[PDB]
Amino acid sequence: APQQINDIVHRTITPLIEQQKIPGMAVAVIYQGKPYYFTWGYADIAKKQPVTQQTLFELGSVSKTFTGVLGGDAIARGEIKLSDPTTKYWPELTAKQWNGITLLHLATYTAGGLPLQVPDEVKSSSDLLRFYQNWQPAWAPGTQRLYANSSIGLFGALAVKPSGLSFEQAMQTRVFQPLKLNHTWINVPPAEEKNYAWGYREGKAVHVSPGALDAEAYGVKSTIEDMARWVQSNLKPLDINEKTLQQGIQLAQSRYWQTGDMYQGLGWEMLDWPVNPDSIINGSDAKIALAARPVKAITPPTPAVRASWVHKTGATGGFGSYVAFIPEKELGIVMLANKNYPNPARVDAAWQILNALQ
Ligand SMILES: *[B]([O])([O])[C]([N]C(=O)[C]C1=[C][C]=[C]S1)C1=[C][C]=[C][C]=[C]1
Ligand SMILES: [K+]
Repeated sequence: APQQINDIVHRTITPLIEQQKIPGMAVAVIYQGKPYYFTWGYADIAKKQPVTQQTLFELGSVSKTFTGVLGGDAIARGEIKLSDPTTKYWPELTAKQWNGITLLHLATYTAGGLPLQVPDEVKSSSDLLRFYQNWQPAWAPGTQRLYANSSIGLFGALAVKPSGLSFEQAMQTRVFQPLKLNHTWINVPPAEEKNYAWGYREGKAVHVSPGALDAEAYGVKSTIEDMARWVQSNLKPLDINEKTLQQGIQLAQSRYWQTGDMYQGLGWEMLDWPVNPDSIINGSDAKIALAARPVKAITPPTPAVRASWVHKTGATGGFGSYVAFIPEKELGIVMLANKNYPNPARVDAAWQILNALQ
């Protein structure tokens, strides 16, 4: 690999791993479009299995970028419109607070304060309808952003209804297969278990547990090679041959709302580049505090801006992931770890590496 990439990655990541006591980590840097891979430590401490380029990590909320793109692909196919009220796809949601809440609001966390998590007690289709019917918004739609699994998760489930496919089947056939993400899974098959890393929380080996809207909000597992390909695909959508998927990727990076320095896409979040890490932390869900932020509508949405820091953080109980890329520099990074460590440390490391290579 080019020595400049080797050096900045190792000099940045080694201290990160030591400081955060991460058991295993994989990193990919996409430079001028080509991927370069790095791995450290262990996928399974007890069984002494090393992290490799084939190790599967839980992406946590980075899964929302796949949900946003799959929804963009459905818009491009003419199956749904973001301006469509939620009730068009779920007539059974008769409670009055749903009047005026559109798919756009679900996809961008602006429905009026849907909760951060779907409760563990929600286990059936009937339980989920009850949950949404009983939810009382704190705000009118389209006024404040409150990051939430229950918002984009519902968007994902509804976006695939016209297709006649399950969410998993739609993701596989419309996003994973065309992009050749052949080791990316919503459900890890038994054949792939040998590469599935364990996550570590308080020193115990753990995997994410089943939950309502898990696939849609935080349930993808992938390797560092497939994630590098996902970044490549989002950096250069015009190279994608499937027309609706190319258009869907473009729609997911459009700018729909602004709050401070951040712009909300579908799954992806963006800031104008150049920008420093402190502003990225304060202008993203990477900050430690859970925040209600008033938003300004971008009417109409701005098409994907090349000079942007486009990114997404993700976590499960035992994993911490981060993806960031800058289209105009053809530069990106993926960091996958089997410990959920502080988001600010992820941003600091990613920025140190990309700033050195831009
Ligand atoms: B995402 O922002 O990473 C999201 N992830 C999950 O809900 C998956 C988890 C299962 C157990 C712990 S995290 C997230 C939303 C809200 C709080 C933390 C992470
Ligand atoms: K589920």
